[PDB]
Amino acid sequence: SQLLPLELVDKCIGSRIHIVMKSDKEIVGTLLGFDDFVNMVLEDVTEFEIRRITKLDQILLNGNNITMLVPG
Amino acid sequence: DLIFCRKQAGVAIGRLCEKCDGKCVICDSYVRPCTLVRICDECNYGSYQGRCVICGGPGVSDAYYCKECTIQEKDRDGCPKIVNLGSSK
Amino acid sequence: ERDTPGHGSGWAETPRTDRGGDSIGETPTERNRPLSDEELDAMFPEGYKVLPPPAGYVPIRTPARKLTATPTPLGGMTGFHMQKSVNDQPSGNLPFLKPDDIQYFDKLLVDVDESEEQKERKIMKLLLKIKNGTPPMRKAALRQITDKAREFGAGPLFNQILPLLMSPTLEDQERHLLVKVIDRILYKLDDLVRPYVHKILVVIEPLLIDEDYYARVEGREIISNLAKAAGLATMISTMRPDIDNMDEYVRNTTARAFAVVASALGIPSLLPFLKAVCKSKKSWQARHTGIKIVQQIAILMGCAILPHLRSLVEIIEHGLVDEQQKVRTISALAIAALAEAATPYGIESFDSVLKPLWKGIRQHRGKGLAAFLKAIGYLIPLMDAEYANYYTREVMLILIREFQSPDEEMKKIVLKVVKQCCGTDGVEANYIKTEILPPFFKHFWQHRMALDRRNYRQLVDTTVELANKVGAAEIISRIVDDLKDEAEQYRKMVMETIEKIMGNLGAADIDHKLEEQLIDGILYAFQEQTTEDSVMLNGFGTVVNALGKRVKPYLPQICGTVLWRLNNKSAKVRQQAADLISRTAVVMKTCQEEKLMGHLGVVLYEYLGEEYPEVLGSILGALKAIVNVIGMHKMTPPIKDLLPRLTPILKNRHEKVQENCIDLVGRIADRGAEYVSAREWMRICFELLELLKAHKKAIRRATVNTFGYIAKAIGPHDVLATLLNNLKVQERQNRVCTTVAIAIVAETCSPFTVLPALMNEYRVPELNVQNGVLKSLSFLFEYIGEMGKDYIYAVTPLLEDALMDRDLVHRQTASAVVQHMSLGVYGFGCEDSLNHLLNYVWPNVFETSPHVIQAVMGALEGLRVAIGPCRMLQYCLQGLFHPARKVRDVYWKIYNSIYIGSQDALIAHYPRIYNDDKNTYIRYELDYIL
Amino acid sequence: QSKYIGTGHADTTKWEWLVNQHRDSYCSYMGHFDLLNYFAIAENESKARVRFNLMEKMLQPCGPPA
Amino acid sequence: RLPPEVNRILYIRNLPYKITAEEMYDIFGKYGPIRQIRVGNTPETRGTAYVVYEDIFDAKNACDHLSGFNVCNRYLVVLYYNANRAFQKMDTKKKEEQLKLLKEKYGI
Amino acid sequence: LNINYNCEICGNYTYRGPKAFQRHFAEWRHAHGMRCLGIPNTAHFANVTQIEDAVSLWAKLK
Amino acid sequence: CRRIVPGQFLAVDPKGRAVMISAIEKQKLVYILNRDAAARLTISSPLEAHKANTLVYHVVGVDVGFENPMFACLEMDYEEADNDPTGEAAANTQQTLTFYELDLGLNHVVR
RNA sequence: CGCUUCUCGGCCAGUGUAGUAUCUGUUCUUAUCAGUUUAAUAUCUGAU
Repeated sequence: SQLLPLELVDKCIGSRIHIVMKSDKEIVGTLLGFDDFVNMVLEDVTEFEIRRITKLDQILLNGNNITMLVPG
Repeated sequence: DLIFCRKQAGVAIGRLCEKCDGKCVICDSYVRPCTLVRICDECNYGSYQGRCVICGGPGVSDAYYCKECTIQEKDRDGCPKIVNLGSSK
Repeated sequence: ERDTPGHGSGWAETPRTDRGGDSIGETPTERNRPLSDEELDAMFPEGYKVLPPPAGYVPIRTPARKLTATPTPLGGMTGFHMQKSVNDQPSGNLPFLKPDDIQYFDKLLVDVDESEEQKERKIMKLLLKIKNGTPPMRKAALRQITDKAREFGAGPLFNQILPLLMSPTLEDQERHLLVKVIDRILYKLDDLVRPYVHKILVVIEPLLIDEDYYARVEGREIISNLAKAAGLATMISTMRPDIDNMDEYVRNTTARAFAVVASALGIPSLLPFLKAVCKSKKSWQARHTGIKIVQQIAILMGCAILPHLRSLVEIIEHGLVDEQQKVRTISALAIAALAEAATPYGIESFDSVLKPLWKGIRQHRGKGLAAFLKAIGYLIPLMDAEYANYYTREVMLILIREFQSPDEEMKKIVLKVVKQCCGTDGVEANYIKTEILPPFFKHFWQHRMALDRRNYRQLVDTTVELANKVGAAEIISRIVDDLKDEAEQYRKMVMETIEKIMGNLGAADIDHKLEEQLIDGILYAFQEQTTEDSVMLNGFGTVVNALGKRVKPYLPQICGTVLWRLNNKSAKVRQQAADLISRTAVVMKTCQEEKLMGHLGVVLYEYLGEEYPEVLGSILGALKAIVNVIGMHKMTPPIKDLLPRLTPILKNRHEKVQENCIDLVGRIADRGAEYVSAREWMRICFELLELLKAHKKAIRRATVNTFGYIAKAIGPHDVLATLLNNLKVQERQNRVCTTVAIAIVAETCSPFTVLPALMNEYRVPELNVQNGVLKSLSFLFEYIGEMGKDYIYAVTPLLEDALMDRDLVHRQTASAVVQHMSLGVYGFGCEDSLNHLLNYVWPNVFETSPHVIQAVMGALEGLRVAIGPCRMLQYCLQGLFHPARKVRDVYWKIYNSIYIGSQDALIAHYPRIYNDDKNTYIRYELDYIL
Repeated sequence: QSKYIGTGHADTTKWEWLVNQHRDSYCSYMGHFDLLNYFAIAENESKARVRFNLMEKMLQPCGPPA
Repeated sequence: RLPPEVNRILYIRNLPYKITAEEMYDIFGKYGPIRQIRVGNTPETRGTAYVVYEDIFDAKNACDHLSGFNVCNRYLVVLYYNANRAFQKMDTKKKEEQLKLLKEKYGI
Repeated sequence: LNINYNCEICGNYTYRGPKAFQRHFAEWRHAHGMRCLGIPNTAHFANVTQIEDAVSLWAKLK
Repeated sequence: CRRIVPGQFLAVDPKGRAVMISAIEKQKLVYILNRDAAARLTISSPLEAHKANTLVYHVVGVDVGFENPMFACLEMDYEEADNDPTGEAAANTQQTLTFYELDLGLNHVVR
């Protein structure tokens, strides 16, 4: 019955996601994929300080500084 | 409700859809195709160009007759273009 | 009563004149219209008293209105008080009574016997068992009424239906059924229906003019069945007065009626009537109708109008010049429809029509104008491109000036025209390129259009034909840029258009740069699909298979998307991309991009664990087509891996799976089939066996053919031994497919092996498997043909046993065996036995049981060709004149079937027959001796 | 069946059945060249006068109905 | 603001076989003037009655409130009567006199 | 049954039932009136009542 | 050899356009001919002359240069001859010459 | 997720259209003649 978090990340693949660093930074783009360490592949990602950059292509975002993941 | 038109047998090659595709028309059967289908453009015309000789879809192939109906010589009667109870065309 | 009827019409409109005039001078000064006791004895049926309660009672009633306002404003309110019952009201039915329907079935709120007619009405509520209830009830009740046709007679029936086929709240399912009753009883009653005929159409004709496609076709069916069923002069004498009936609706429909009755009884029967109508000088409204009639005749009878064409037209010309407009309008319209059934024929019959038409074209404003086009356009194909040449050159102008109208009736018309005008052999290329195109693409290609249905199609067509002439790159060049316009239906349109064009014209014309714009396009479209639709997909496939090795630089971008899409985007879109591979297999091959074949092979291979059916299906499909390009022994998931990997899927229940799977398994177990160790197969067998629960034909189809393929791989005995065990519980002919295995199997090694197993297995006491083996022989001989010249003997005694009764079914199926044998052997000389069997067949001749009989007819027909007539006829002599009816019925039906074929042979075999007083029955010729 | 001539039914009269097979005898005799020549030889005429005669006897044979 | 099917007629049921035109006329009398009434007096139609008013909206108010209304120990089935159907037991004839009459007096 | 009816071709005869009429049609005397009238027997003429109409029907036959 | 199926008598036009074929009785069909695109002979679809209970003695192509073509069916009806209990219609029938007329434009064939 | 213990396993009540078959229950072997009907019955139709 338990909902595993990695399963929650898995289903948001190909969706839009907000990724919230432990700092005051945020990235929103399409979630292409992730690994066990929760490193993350984003596509066409907006970078924010809470608009820094419009990324075009694929970003590997180091799971190290990730704090929160938000589908949508 | 469903029976032959049996109008005269022209030179127009028969046309069958996906569904009907294997069937020797009168013997209902897949067996031993040999010889070829003819119907009247009266039966076969226009929207019926390449239309199914049964169901009303587009023809992807050409019905072959069985041999069974062959030696019983039925293939030579009026054109087997089935008319349903409603206006065939 | 007919004369009476029309009298009642002239009445009706005289009345509407009185009232309408009364508010014409009243305006110089409906359902609520007050009523008379004769009028009031006109509605409610028989069997009710009118009342009086009191002249004081009916005085308060008389006081009611005046005191409805008066006592509407006065004192009242109502007060309940806080404080051995009985009387359970009896409602409902086995199929049950809706609340509303009480009004019809009310008399099933009474419970009695001993009333006689009323016992027939009260027994005809069998309907309700038609209208509502369970399916089986509907069935059985339905026949029970059919055989009760003659008996109750129409009158009571239609008296008791037409209310329901009129029901304000009648269900669509209920509609269609109650139609079924009207047909079915109309297979019977013939002379009977006469007084009812109009009293039928009035319900039906609305149905004939029906939005639903299947509705209409039913309607037509029964209006023939009636009209032919009744008499011609019945139909006519019936249906005049609806011609001038005020409502345009009833005319309109009334026409389509006459269309049908005319398809029934032929035009020329009916002509002098029509031709009368269009010369009716009383009023036009008729003529508007009569002409319409011509039309719907045109549409229905269609290609067959041809012979009386000239007459029909000879009606309709006298319209075009008329003073009233519509009559012009509709008229011409008909000419159109005619020609459209005329196609390239009867040109000069239309002949005397033109010269007005052309002139008429000039002077017009409005719907009529474009109508005349609708005609001319459908003419031009019928002319001589010298005469047609001239006349064409005149039209293409007005056509030009008229692209632009807001009218949609218009744009349809002028459109279809261009198809024809510039749809011509005798028209010059550049000219189109200049004058027409730029308008064309301008005003037409717009978002108004494609949202609508017809216009969508008609458009596509037209543009296509402008391609077939001016070339390809011209068109496609101008509409490429719109794949990237947003809204779908539009895109869909450009897409399919192109698809056709590079269908017909061929890719070969297209330049380069434009082409980049294609593939960039055809992806950009393909990447965004609202639904999954065949359109973009096919349209693509054709694109590629046309471009051939011009395509090659573009793959990486394709297959790149193919994968990317393939994954994510969540599964709905997956199957699409899958198919996309399905169709482009061939292109990935011959160009020899093998890294691609590594990619596909293996990565598809992974998905085969995908749980959604509608993906996995398309997945396999892709696999199949992948196999048809790269051979077995080069398969990158080398079969050993694969084929088992499939094997467990076969449970999958869901459809598309079972299809593509068994398909796949088939290809591979046909072609490679060595790659996989036997054991695996026999697992496959024991898994196949219950694929024979398939609701669908195609599955079982390829299923069987596979069963064979493996049966080759292994060898027979087992696989039939195994089939012998299978299909025990198949319902009503479901198992047969197993038998079909026994057959195909029995070919694919020498059946000459297998029989003894089979034959012996008819010993088993279990009845239905017995008959099973009989059919096995049936399909068996059907599939072997010549070879039967041997094992015939083997079966013959068995056919003797089975053919002798246990039950019908034995005789039926067995007899079928006789058939296919009897053809197959033909003329190798094994008759003797077949004669012998003929005996044990013969008595079966007599029965009502439809399957047994049409079986036997099967038998004796074939047997004729095997034995020859002369022997047959020697069974059929005595029968002809046998006193009884029963026998003569049949022996005649046989002797016919003998007779039609081989009539040429007989002569020899009529026996000598002694000549009587008035006549000579001895044919003296044959005895002339040199 | 009906529009295919020579069709019978159980009401078929003696006379009609026999006249049928007469006629068909004939269109055979016109047919099979030899058989014809046979007749010609026996009863000495032309081929023609044969065929002609036959095509007289076509409607008649047996004589009037009953 | 009305459904087209309903008509100045109502089929009316669940009646006793004793029951009175006096009761009837009174009760129904609320909504508006009675065109007239019929009562099934016959072996089958004993138990039911038809009611017709000088206006529909009369009847509308009727089927509105009288819906399932009570009499004695019974709830009256209250329905808008169908039409067309079996009437043609009569014929439409008897224009001639009348329409000559409007033809005459008013001259119109 | 016991309902008044009449066949015109047979002696303007009276029949008391509608089921009776089909039996009368498949009958000796009814076929004698037809065939001796020149209107040949069996199943095309079944619905006959008056002598006149089946004469034009038989002209349609031959 | 049938009574009703063509191939017995055979006739054909001067201009070769169309060819008529006939049994002895009841059936007369017609095949139209035109040379193909390359002037190689393409055969039309058939037609029908059907007329009931009619004996065709002999048929012959007719001459009309570039017209709707004609044919001569020598005929006789026997239908009179059956329904004459007497044996008068046996005599006193005369064989009926009829010219049928192909008509291209309309494409049927009319007595 | 790793380790230990125990259990098991593998290898060397669908649906729709048309149609027939087969049990049981209920009614009649019962007066004459005239028609319909049947191969002949039967059956159906009237009155004493």
